[PDB]
Amino acid sequence: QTQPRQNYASDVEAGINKQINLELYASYVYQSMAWFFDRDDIALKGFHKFFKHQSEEEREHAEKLMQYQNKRGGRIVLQDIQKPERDEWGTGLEAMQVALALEKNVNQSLLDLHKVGAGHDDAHLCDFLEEHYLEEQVKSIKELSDYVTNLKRVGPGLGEYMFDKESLS
Amino acid sequence: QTQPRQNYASDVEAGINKQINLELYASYVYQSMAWFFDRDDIALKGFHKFFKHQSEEEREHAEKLMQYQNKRGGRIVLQDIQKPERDEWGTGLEAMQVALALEKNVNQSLLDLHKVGAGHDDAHLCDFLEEHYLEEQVKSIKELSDYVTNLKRVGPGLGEYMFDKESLS
Amino acid sequence: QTQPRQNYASDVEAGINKQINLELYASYVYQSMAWFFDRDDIALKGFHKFFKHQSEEEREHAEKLMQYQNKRGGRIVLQDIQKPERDEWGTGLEAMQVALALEKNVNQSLLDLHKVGAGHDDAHLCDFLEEHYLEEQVKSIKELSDYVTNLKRVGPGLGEYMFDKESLS
Amino acid sequence: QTQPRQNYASDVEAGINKQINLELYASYVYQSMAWFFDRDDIALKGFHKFFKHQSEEEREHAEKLMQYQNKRGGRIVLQDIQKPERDEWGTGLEAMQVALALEKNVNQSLLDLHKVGAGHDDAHLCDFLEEHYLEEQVKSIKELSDYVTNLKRVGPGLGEYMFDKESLS
Ligand SMILES: [Cl-]
Ligand SMILES: [Cl-]
Ligand SMILES: [Cl-]
Ligand SMILES: [Cl-]
Ligand SMILES: [Zn+2]
Ligand SMILES: [Zn+2]
Ligand SMILES: [Zn+2]
Ligand SMILES: [Zn+2]
Ligand SMILES: [Zn+2]
Ligand SMILES: [Zn+2]
Ligand SMILES: [Zn+2]
Ligand SMILES: [Zn+2]
Ligand SMILES: [Zn+2]
Ligand SMILES: [Zn+2]
Ligand SMILES: [Zn+2]
Ligand SMILES: [Zn+2]
Ligand SMILES: [Zn+2]
Ligand SMILES: [Zn+2]
Ligand SMILES: [Zn+2]
Ligand SMILES: [Zn+2]
Ligand SMILES: [Zn+2]
Ligand SMILES: [Zn+2]
Ligand SMILES: [Zn+2]
Ligand SMILES: [Zn+2]
Ligand SMILES: [Zn+2]
Ligand SMILES: [Zn+2]
Ligand SMILES: [Zn+2]
Ligand SMILES: [Zn+2]
Ligand SMILES: [Zn+2]
Ligand SMILES: [Zn+2]
Ligand SMILES: [Zn+2]
Ligand SMILES: [Zn+2]
Ligand SMILES: [Zn+2]
Ligand SMILES: [Zn+2]
Ligand SMILES: [Zn+2]
Ligand SMILES: [Zn+2]
Ligand SMILES: [Zn+2]
Ligand SMILES: [Zn+2]
Ligand SMILES: [Zn+2]
Ligand SMILES: [Zn+2]
Ligand SMILES: [Zn+2]
Ligand SMILES: [Zn+2]
Ligand SMILES: [Zn+2]
Ligand SMILES: [Zn+2]
Ligand SMILES: [Zn+2]
Ligand SMILES: [Zn+2]
Ligand SMILES: [Zn+2]
Ligand SMILES: [Zn+2]
Ligand SMILES: [Zn+2]
Repeated sequence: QTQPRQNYASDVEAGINKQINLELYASYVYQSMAWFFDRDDIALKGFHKFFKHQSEEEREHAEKLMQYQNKRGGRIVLQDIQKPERDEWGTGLEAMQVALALEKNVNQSLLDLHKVGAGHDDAHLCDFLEEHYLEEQVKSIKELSDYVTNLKRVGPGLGEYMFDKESLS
Repeated sequence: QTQPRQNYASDVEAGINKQINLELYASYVYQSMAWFFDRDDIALKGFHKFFKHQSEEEREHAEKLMQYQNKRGGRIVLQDIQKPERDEWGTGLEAMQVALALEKNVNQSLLDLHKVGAGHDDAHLCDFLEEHYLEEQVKSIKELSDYVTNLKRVGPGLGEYMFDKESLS
Repeated sequence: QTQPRQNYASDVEAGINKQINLELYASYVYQSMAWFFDRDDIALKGFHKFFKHQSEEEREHAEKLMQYQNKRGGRIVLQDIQKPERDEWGTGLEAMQVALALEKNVNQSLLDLHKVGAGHDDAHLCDFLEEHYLEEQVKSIKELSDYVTNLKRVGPGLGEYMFDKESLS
Repeated sequence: QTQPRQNYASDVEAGINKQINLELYASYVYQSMAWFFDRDDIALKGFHKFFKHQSEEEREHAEKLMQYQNKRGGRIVLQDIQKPERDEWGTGLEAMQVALALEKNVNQSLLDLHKVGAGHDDAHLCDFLEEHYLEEQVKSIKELSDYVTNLKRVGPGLGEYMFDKESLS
């Protein structure tokens, strides 16, 4: 076994590699959304900047899992990053709804990983997810939920424009 | 009688205890409203912050009456703080209308207390209410009246959103 | 279900509402104690300030649970805040003994909630209690235990006076 | 009548002159107490400084009434300042008890004056007493009550010494 390895189950190591790919995928989805909102026929800079930031964060989430894998003595095994489901993401409301669904899918993956680790008494994995992932996910889901509500409140047209200016700067 | 007591009628002492409970109740109503506007399906941060501030102020009003009771040699007798009438508070307009009605009820209580004290020539009580309560109430009622008018002016939807951004930050 | 809700059991949501009321109750007990020590015939300013601070903290604990409920997509349901058991709290020693017993009761409630969440694999709830509540409770219980010991050490009269000056400023 | 005089009853003018003498008397009592605590066989510097400050305040109270009399167009008529009842004032506790009784006597005089003015609709007198005298009296009475309680708590000897050091610096 590798020099560091201790109390690190093979299925947790595999779950870390799975989560790495999922975070990279989420980064790619948000990158697609960011540049969609930079199109001349969409042209919402606040949405552009919001999803650019979300993409950067997801890449950070992936890198922190790469670091984690090596710290525990696991081995990083990368997979293809699939292209997103769509090339175009609709209105600001529709993109926020996609983001919310994506974040709940990532959250379920993280909770599943936590449960695998708990079955193996992997308290270090537990701590890592609690300190860096689970509350970050809940905060992201609540933020996006709030945005969906307000994009419904303001409506299309001038409403979407003002939300981009006032809620997303 | 207690060491400080002088020119302090029993019914004024009782009225101070009644007002303490009413201020604590008002604090609790505003706390309920504040966190209602933090719900993911309501999501108006300016309303949230406004009612959070109003709740904190009411708690201050109650504590200042607790201090007053002891300064005069009365004795604080606390009662239960009843839960608010509702769990959910409707639109921004509807919540402001509830707040306005609440503040006029608190004002009537304070004016009633002033009248009790005046009948007993309790100039210190008079001063305390004039310096700390009566103009504060009138200012609160005028502010909320102005907000009700403007929430009617702007209308639902984008209007409520913009009022939250521009009048309540 | 609400937009955010994920891995959030109904009995955890209910337990959060129960804890909200308990924290508000504790706040009210400490507020009663604070103003008791401001009475002219008690007149211990350090005890007054200590319990004032404890009351403010408990209100913070309650608000953080209100925020938590909304972040998870639960719904806040407020109950009456019962008046404390007593109007008068005895010596400094006796009040500290009441506070210690109260904090151990709040701690047991929090540990019970942790156990409910653990049965539902609610790692986010676990994290929230570990980060914000459980060590805060242990620290509070140890502090109050230390104060009880020292109030017994110094004795009544000048001892209580000096403890108020030197341990509570 | 004098150039300023308006809505100023003769019995209010006389009551102002009476209050002037009472404030000067209180100043003299506190001056006697201050220098008693500077005696080599008493030697409590905190009590000395406390009563020195109280004497200075009372002189300020008298001067503000002298100014008031002239502002309303009344005429100041000074009377003898009687020597205090005692040359020696006993323990710290006993002096604080004398001070408390004195302040309640001054308060009753002020409340009597307020009542005279109210019968004459003298709102300016009312305001003057509310702004400068009545709450100042209540605060003084509460402070002295608190000190009496604590001087009983600490007891004679080392207790009195420590109260002088810790409560009166
Ligand atoms: Cl675990
Ligand atoms: Cl009046
Ligand atoms: Cl757990
Ligand atoms: Cl009047
Ligand atoms: Zn396994
Ligand atoms: Zn850009
Ligand atoms: Zn962010
Ligand atoms: Zn993050
Ligand atoms: Zn992520
Ligand atoms: Zn492919
Ligand atoms: Zn994410
Ligand atoms: Zn753990
Ligand atoms: Zn865990
Ligand atoms: Zn870390
Ligand atoms: Zn703008
Ligand atoms: Zn009456
Ligand atoms: Zn807030
Ligand atoms: Zn305000
Ligand atoms: Zn106020
Ligand atoms: Zn109020
Ligand atoms: Zn009830
Ligand atoms: Zn109010
Ligand atoms: Zn008045
Ligand atoms: Zn009045
Ligand atoms: Zn005041
Ligand atoms: Zn704007
Ligand atoms: Zn359960
Ligand atoms: Zn205080
Ligand atoms: Zn503390
Ligand atoms: Zn705390
Ligand atoms: Zn607490
Ligand atoms: Zn009850
Ligand atoms: Zn506590
Ligand atoms: Zn945990
Ligand atoms: Zn746990
Ligand atoms: Zn943890
Ligand atoms: Zn936190
Ligand atoms: Zn000391
Ligand atoms: Zn008259
Ligand atoms: Zn001196
Ligand atoms: Zn002073
Ligand atoms: Zn003064
Ligand atoms: Zn005076
Ligand atoms: Zn004489
Ligand atoms: Zn005085
Ligand atoms: Zn007046
Ligand atoms: Zn008056
Ligand atoms: Zn003035
Ligand atoms: Zn010392």
